[PDB]
Amino acid sequence: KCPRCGKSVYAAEKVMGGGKPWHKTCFRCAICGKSLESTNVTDKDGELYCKVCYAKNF
Ligand SMILES: [Zn+2]
Ligand SMILES: [Zn+2]
Repeated sequence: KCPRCGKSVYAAEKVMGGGKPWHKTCFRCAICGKSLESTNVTDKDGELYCKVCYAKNF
């Protein structure tokens, strides 16, 4: 499930952040509001962050 929306996601939009399919829209980081193209995923405490914003913040 997409823990941001609370909505179950499956193979169609299944982009696995934290071992679970998120919405590709929410396969993002909420810092910038940027959706990530399938990859570019970095998990931090259950929250998804862009590899770009990761390099900026961390
Ligand atoms: Zn979502
Ligand atoms: Zn971001």
